[PDB]
Amino acid sequence: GGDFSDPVTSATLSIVQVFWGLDKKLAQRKHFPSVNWLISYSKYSTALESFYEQFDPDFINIRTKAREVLQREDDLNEIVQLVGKDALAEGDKITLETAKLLREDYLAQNAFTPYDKFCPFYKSVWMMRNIIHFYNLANQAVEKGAGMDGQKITYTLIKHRLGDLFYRLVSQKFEDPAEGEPALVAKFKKLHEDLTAGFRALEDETR
Amino acid sequence: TTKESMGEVMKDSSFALIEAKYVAGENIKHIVLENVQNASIKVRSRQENIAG
Amino acid sequence: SALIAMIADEDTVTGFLLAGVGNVDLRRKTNYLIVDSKTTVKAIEDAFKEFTTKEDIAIVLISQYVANMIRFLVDSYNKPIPAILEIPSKDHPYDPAHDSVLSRVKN
Amino acid sequence: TQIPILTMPNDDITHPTPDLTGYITEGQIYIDRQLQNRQIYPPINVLPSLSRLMKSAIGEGMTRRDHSDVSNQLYANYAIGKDVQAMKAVVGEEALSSEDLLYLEFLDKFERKFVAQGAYDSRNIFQSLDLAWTLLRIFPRELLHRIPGKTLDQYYSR
Amino acid sequence: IDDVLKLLVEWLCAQLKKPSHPSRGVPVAINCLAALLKEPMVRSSFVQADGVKLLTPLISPASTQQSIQLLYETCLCVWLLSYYEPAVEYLATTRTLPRLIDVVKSSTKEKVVRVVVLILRNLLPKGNFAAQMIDLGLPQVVQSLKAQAWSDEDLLEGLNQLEEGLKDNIKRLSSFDKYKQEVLLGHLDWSPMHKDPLFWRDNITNFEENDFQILRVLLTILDTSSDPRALAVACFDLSQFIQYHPAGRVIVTDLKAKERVMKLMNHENTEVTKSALLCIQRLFLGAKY
Repeated sequence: GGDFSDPVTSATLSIVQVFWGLDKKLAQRKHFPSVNWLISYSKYSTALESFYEQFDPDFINIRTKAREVLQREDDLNEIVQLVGKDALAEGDKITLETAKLLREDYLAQNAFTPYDKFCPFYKSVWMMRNIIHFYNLANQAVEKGAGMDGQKITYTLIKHRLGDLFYRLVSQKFEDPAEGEPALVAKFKKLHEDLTAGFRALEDETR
Repeated sequence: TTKESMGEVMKDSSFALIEAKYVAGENIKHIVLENVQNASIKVRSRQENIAG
Repeated sequence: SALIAMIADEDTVTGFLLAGVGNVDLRRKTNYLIVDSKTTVKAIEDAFKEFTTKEDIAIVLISQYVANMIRFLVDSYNKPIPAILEIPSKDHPYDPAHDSVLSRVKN
Repeated sequence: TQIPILTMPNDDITHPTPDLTGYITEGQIYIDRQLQNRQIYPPINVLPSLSRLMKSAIGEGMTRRDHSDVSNQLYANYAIGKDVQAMKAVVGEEALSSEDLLYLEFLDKFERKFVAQGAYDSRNIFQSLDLAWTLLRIFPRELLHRIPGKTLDQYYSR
Repeated sequence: IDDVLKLLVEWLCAQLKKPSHPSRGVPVAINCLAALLKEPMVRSSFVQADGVKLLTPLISPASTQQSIQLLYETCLCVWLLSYYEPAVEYLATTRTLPRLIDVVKSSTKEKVVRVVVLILRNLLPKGNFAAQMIDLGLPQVVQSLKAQAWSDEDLLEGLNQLEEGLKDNIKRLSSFDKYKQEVLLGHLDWSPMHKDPLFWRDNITNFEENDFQILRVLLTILDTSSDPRALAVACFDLSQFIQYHPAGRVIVTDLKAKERVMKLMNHENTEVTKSALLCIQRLFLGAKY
């Protein structure tokens, strides 16, 4: 609640390498993790490059894409509050959909439930990969925008044509890790395969 | 520009009525009412977002 | 969709009602015939607020604003698409006055 | 169990006394000048008010199982309603969407019936929770995303 | 004196004193009951209620001219019962209500018919059995009474008001209110159309006027539905409508009903997915025969 220029705070952030700055705005929003994804930073990022590469090579790029999406949402939130959602294009629409998906599925962890009490890294990376893959497929679909249709029309279509995968992406968090890593990996791989099937039939139909 | 065309539009239209009176005299009147060779009354309008 | 006047000088309206089809913008099957001067043309404004605003007919017509009694449709300036009309002459030259869209267009 | 009433000197919290009290005390209940301006006898503003041990305080014996869901839903609805009221103020009342008017109406009924109480109003927790579910069911089931489905089915229709 | 009257069967004996006259104890007992109807306790006493069941056969036939006066006395007793709620419950237990309706239908005395209609109107309470009987009567008995208007014009106006009330109460459960709240309102709920295929076709008849304009509006509402449950109900209604008419199924597929089916077709929720799949399957079945 207080200013982060307080002498203790300034002294700590000078030496500390990772600041998990919690935000009140999340707290009255009842977002339990309450970690602000704007002020917070982890200077240890470059060190873990070897670990991330040996674990999952694609993880770094999808993490950067998620960060870019979050930054874009935070930047244009002021504009949409000011001017309104009317001027928002298809890109803005999919960006906001992905931002809401992050805020609900990913950054929010109740931790009072068995499925959300602990999140193994394999589950975390898979959820982020699915969300980023959906974002990429939506970008490609709206970019194609051919056959006397597409773009915002394509976005509304996939909202009302691929909304099933949209809801199952939200449900993906409810998959209980206690079932075991092989089962969870299989379920997430099947979800990714179906997501690839999505926007492929939509690619086939050409709107 | 359209308003400038207006009024002259009616002035041109009056010539059609004069020609009808000269050639076919009185119109069919009632439901038929004659005087029409084209321009059936059917339209198509849609709201388009321009400048947001 | 269409455009129903249901009251006008009717001289050019009859020739512009219909020739082959389109039901003269349903002015015959529904609404009223384009002819006027038999009754108050405030009922024309009422029909435009009722029938033209019912999405069947986009526009209406009134002549010269003198006997057109279009002052009842003066508040129809808002929502231009349901109520849009311009005064032609049609043997009654247009006189600027309070009408459906005359005040807004002139301003 | 101690309830030390504290006076904000200039109606602030950065003052050393309220700041240190917040550092020490495990809770805070706020009385709002804005609430007093509209003449509500209990002016408690629930948005800044919070108890650290509220979760342990509520129990199956103490309250219904959905009590925590009621609290979380009321918090989220009030916060979103305040943000929506600000958005409607800046953009215009007409420009406000349907859910916007719903949130403003929720704020109105909340500050009207919920917070307001008599000088000697003494009601048990259960009927208060039931009326809170009435206020929550004013919103649609979908908008009650924070509430788990089981508690909704337990106390949405009632 | 309710206990005294109940324990003294001398009242029922004077009522059963047939050799004396046709209505000697009967008119006297009817007048006494009407007078006691002023006191709610006397009217609602089980002693009076017990005689109501015993007099159930007397309610049906009024062939004799004296029985016409007996019919008027029965109508007065019916009004007294309408006064007292326990008497109303006893009459609901009592039989010959449909028999009384038939007798009122075959009423030569217009005053008696007016009295019966007034009693029925005073039975504003549901009474589901008598309500269903009147629903049968309303198509026939009420229609004939409207045709066979007679005696006081005030009586005819009361009969018309009773007929209007009966028409309103008819299909109270199976009313268009559920369909309006489900499809027309935009928040889908329990609808008569989904309940029965015949009701689905009846609703579709009003729905499809110009390219299924009402159905197009419902499909547009269902397509942009965040809540799967309301989306599930809307998709179920769309499936019923599509299965009602094969060409209508293709029309729905052309409309946003195919879009609604595509939305949440295989979502995390199961009901919405099943309803959307049913709508799509009905559209496909109607597309090709």
